[PDB]
Amino acid sequence: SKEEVQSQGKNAQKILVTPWDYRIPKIRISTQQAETLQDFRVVVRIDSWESTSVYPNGHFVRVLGRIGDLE
RNA sequence: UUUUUUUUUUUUUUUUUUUUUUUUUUCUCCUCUUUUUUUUUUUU
Repeated sequence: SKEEVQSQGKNAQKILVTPWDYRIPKIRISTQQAETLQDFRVVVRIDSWESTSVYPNGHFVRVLGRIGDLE
């Protein structure tokens, strides 16, 4: 959310993402558009689970629809 | 009744070349609660 992105900096490489089913952990990915996609569902993938992190790594894949409209 | 003389616009042209997007950082990060997980069946 915004008030916790304006504090990430404004060129915040690393970011944390919240999945949609409770069965999945959170994923560590690096992007540079977080401050203009805060009203959209997105898609990510997974490349490697690393042990010096508590989370698994990923990378953005493609955009999805908008949170609020049926589509 | 007032003669004679005091030069002028720098000279030159017939020289070789075998490279190549960019370029250089920012850390670890507590996801709250009825559950085992339901399940045949038929009309698309």
